[PDB]
Amino acid sequence: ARIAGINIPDHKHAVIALTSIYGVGKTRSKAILAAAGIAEDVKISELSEGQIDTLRDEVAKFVVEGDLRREISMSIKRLMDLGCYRGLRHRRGLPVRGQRTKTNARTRKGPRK
Amino acid sequence: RSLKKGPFIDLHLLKKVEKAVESGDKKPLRTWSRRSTIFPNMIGLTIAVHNGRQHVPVFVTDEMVGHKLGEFAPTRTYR
Amino acid sequence: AKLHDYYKDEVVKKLMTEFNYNSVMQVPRVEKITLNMGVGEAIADKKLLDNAAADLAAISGQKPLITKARKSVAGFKIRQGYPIGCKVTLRGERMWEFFERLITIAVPRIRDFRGLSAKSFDGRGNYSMGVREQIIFPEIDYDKVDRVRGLDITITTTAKSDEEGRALLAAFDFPFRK
RNA sequence: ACGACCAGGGCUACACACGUGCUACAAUGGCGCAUACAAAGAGAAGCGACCUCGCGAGAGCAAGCGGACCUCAUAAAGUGCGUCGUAGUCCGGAUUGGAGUCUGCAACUCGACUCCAUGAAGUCGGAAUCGCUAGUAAUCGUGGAUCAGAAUGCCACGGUG
RNA sequence: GGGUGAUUAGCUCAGCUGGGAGAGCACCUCCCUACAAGGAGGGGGUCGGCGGUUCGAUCCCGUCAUCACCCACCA
RNA sequence: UCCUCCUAAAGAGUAACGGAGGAGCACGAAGGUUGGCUAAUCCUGGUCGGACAUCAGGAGGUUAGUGCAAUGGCAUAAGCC
Repeated sequence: ARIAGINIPDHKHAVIALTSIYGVGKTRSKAILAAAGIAEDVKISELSEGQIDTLRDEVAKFVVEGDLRREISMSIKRLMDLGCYRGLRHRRGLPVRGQRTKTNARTRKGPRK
Repeated sequence: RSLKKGPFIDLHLLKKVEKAVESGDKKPLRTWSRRSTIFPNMIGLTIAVHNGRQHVPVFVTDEMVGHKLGEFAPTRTYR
Repeated sequence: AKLHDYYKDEVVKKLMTEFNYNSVMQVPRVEKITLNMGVGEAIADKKLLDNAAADLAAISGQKPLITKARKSVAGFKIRQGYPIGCKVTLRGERMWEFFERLITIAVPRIRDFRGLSAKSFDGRGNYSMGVREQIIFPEIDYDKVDRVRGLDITITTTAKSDEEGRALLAAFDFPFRK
């Protein structure tokens, strides 16, 4: 467990093994392999055969975790006190692309009793 | 989302933008349109927007260009 | 080992140019680094402390020993010197041994940061660096990440003011900025 | 005047649940590649071929057709190889950031289309409930209307059965 | 004036060698059909206030606030 | 019944239903010892996070502790190891 990053899956497909850890997109998770000659097939579970111990800096040399969060939060850097639409909708946990709040809202605040 | 290389401002506003630094003497531009955007060429001008109840002055700086008057006189409240 | 050798030649031995002394022996020195790792949700049994200290001793050069409590901690049944955590305090060569592993090889869990402040204060010049976890060192196989465990760091020095300790802050490669 | 001319709002605002439509939780599966067997209909500021460009949406050169002409448009399930094998999964993508496309006097709010990067739920379902008697129930494909620009709702026709 | 005992889910109340809270009945949402009823699913605690003993106190100790009850006791 | 201060007179006992509070059991350890060791409280600063909360540095000092209420020795520690 926790061999590709912060996420717990034991046995995972190699072309998406760097997903769900805040540092790699779906196509990048396959492109990062072919720049190093790494295999694009068969699921991985350990640090064998150079299949992922070769990818530690190639992920970290870009925006990752809080640095990625800060970059996708550039949208509101002029709205960190000014509430105009996106401002207030980020200063509290709120929708920014429309929400039909009278249904389909559990996911915004917490699960039903 | 495609707006580039020049501001989308009407000719009735261009008659004002040429003489906008007189806004220590001249009173705010009374506007009813809210779909309208703020641009760098407009900096120095004073503007007042109808909030659907009254006209209110809106404070403009070069930091907030590319936003709409409906973001300062808010559309369908909501919080 | 190179960073303690840099401390023996490149740090404060010319400080008389900037700070007033009656002897060149007054220039500031590092005394200790105390450290801390918190037992968290295991406090009511804490027989795992021997097994948690053994993995702090996997990046530290010291032999593990267990922190005794002070003034008790909450209502968790803590009495007198009850074993409650780990410090495994660093002195001498062991201080810079650790600061040649910290953010040199132990890296895969660091947070977004680029430089800690130099103009920070306490009244003596005793600096701190926020890390929250033991941030993991890479092995040939791991199979080592489940919870990683905590880390806290504040140095102790012979300095008498925050700007005198700012000259002793030169003793490390950790990102600090003026 | 509550008019309707004009610049503009709201009718896609949620203190909470259900109905409708729908997809996954799959292995009697899904994806890519190949390939068998279609009906029906719409189509002159339309459908737009070949060909070019644009990761693509779309744009350009430009044939024919006004009806059995030429175009939308090689129908998809089905079959065959590979591959997954309880893994909160190649699955599934709410949330969401950027960059392009398109209509329009104007699209952020309350539009569509495309390409990236980021990513939660879903491992099975309570008291209960519904539809068909045969090419029917099952279940995947394909059109039509409205219309500057945009339907998953409405109507309509095939495949296996 | 003197005294006994309590204060925890809306209400009834559990939980004292001193170990970070639980049931019944309501209620709330849903199912059945429209409420009564029947069924199913779900919920959150100023566990009186301030001091003292203690590692830890609603829980042991003091003292005030409150309630219900007892009582105003010889000639 | 035992046990403690003040009142209680610079020898000494000491009244009051005077001012005020406890014990009625524990501890193989806190017992024996050679050696080694040295707070409280207030303040500054905290972390993924707090109903409670880390280890340092600054002030300070027979102000912590001693199985238990109460007082006083106490580092030669009689305090803990």
